[PDB]
Amino acid sequence: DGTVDTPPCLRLAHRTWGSQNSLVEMLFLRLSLPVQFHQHFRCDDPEIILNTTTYYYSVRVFAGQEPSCVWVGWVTPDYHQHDMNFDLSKVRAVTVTMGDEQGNVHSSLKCSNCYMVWGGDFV
Amino acid sequence: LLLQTNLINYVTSIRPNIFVGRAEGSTQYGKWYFEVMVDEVVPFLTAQATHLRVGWALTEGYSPYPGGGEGWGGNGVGDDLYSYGFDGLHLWTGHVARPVTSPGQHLLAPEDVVSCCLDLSVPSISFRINGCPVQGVFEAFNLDGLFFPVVSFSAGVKVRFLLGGRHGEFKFLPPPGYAPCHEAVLPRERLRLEPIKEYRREGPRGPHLVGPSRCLSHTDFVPCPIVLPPHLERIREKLAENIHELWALTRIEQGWTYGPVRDDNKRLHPCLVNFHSLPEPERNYNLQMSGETLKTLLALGCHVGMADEKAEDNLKKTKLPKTYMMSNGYKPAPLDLSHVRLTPAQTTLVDRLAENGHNVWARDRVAQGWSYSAVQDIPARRNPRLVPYRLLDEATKRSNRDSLCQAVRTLLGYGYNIEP
Amino acid sequence: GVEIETISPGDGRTFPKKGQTCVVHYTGMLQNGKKFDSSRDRNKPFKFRIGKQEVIKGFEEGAAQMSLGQRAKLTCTPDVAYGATGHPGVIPPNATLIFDVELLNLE
Amino acid sequence: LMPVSWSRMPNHFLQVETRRAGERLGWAVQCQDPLTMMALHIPEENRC
Repeated sequence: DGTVDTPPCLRLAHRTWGSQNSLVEMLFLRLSLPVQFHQHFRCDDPEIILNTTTYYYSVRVFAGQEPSCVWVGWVTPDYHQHDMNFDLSKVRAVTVTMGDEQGNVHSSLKCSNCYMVWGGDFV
Repeated sequence: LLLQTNLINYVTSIRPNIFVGRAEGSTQYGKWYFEVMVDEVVPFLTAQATHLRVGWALTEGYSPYPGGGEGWGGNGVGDDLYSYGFDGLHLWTGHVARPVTSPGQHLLAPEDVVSCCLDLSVPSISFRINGCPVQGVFEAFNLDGLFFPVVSFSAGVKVRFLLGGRHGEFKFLPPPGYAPCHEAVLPRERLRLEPIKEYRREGPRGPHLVGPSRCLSHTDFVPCPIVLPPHLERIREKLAENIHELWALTRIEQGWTYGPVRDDNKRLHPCLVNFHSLPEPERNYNLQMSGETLKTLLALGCHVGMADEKAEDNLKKTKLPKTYMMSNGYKPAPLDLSHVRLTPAQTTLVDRLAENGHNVWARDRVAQGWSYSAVQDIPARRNPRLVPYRLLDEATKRSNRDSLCQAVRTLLGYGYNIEP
Repeated sequence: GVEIETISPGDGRTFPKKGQTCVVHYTGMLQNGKKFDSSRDRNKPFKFRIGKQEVIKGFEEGAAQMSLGQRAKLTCTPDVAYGATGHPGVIPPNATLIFDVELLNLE
Repeated sequence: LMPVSWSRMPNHFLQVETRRAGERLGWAVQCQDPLTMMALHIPEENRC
């Protein structure tokens, strides 16, 4: 439940972290609802909060969990990498560039199927 | 908020058996080329537009399935992060169209020839259609796996492959640095056309079901590679004189004689008299090839010991008849190994040595700046055996094997035993 | 806001003139890509007269900007069609439309 | 992310005719009969 001190929140606790067949491998948590970026780009006070288009969510890594083995961020639906040896080098990323007939470039777009950070890059 | 229904078309994907990838130990080129000529496309057979794209794809990631999938459906080349598509006027990658600026841009009409410029050194894919290049390229993609050409088509499409001059005929000249695509065929398998990751295969009796295909890995193309005891130090030149005498018997059996020059067309052998009659670079070569195959013989775990030097010395040479003596009249006398029979443990160990020796040789050849092709281009650094040993065909695999079977039983005829 | 990007070129010389009929084997989408309409599913070459404003403004302005047998991709802006309210039940308010047409015959 | 899931085979497939024609024309491939299906969308996940 969400309190006056705490937002509405949901956790993930391991059942069998002791003995008797404690299974552990790198699991991937996605939420259930997407956010949608607007069709065209732009190119508290009640004024600013009713006009703002920028949003915040939050995770908190508990004690006893290493941020070295925690990855937090964003994922688009066409992502199906299920591996236990995942590091940030193992992320698909394709850079598309286009130019004129002169060869001078016009744009350099990078599509990735994953937009995350490393928690080990802060602690 | 609700569900939507629609009729859509089926897509498939086809490829040749041309899996090019790069790594640290790279026996491959890394810059290729091929052409596709389209000659018969109905634009609208169905209610939906006739799907037809051409590009490149990875092995381990691109898995097109005949229904469903990512997007609205009919997903094929460029429909995720594992392949990169072109249709005539869009760059398909990551399931999004990208509008291009091509001169005279249109779809893949009939009587059109498209080309795919590929680079593995820099991550780069380019295209030209009917000789005319496109104004857009791909960059910075991953390199964990191999690459093969893909064309995804809907129904109502007839198209032909232009792979290389032995199979197709290139309607345009490749840009300099781009090998014709019929060169990366492996020696074990001929060129063939196939679908990808399939499960149904229509059989005689009726529709066969197959399991998952076993893909060649990324690093299946990199080859692989101490002190020496004094009891093997003296026998090293003994087998070296045995090897040259066995070579000159092999030379004289086909028609090489002892000549001052080395002419194979005239059948001349300057090492046809004796091992001491071999020149000092060949005399040093016979010893350094002896020390290499012995330091690796202990390295695999085969224990060696010295015993029965009397019965080894009591074994005479192989009998050389008047037909065995060459035109010089000096027939070499190698050590007789008719008494020694090789074990299946030794028949296992004789393959592991020739696997190492061939792959450590190509390791020196890969350091020499050489890469594989099916054709043999010596100034263009192509040797048709520049693969690891299990990728080598059986003929050259047997050829180094019968080469190394000579040194085993003569060293067993020298009294030395081999543990497994 | 009538952007015509070609898909396949036609005759290049034959254009529809006013007071005349056309036959278009069209189909449309939205910017999300959801296919709200077609014509081939109904198996009927859709016909209309130019100039008399039977179709929306972004359609017939795209129509005379084509050649006979050409295949074009149109992009009709919100202000040119179904601007404030949109169609009831089908097209939402302030929606940009994306078309795929083909002039079959008759200028 | 579960690793596998049960899907359904279709009842017909594309009839593909692959054949190399000529040592200079190369390898030909064609198909003529069309085969279609119905598809749901689940628009929140874009997975048909």
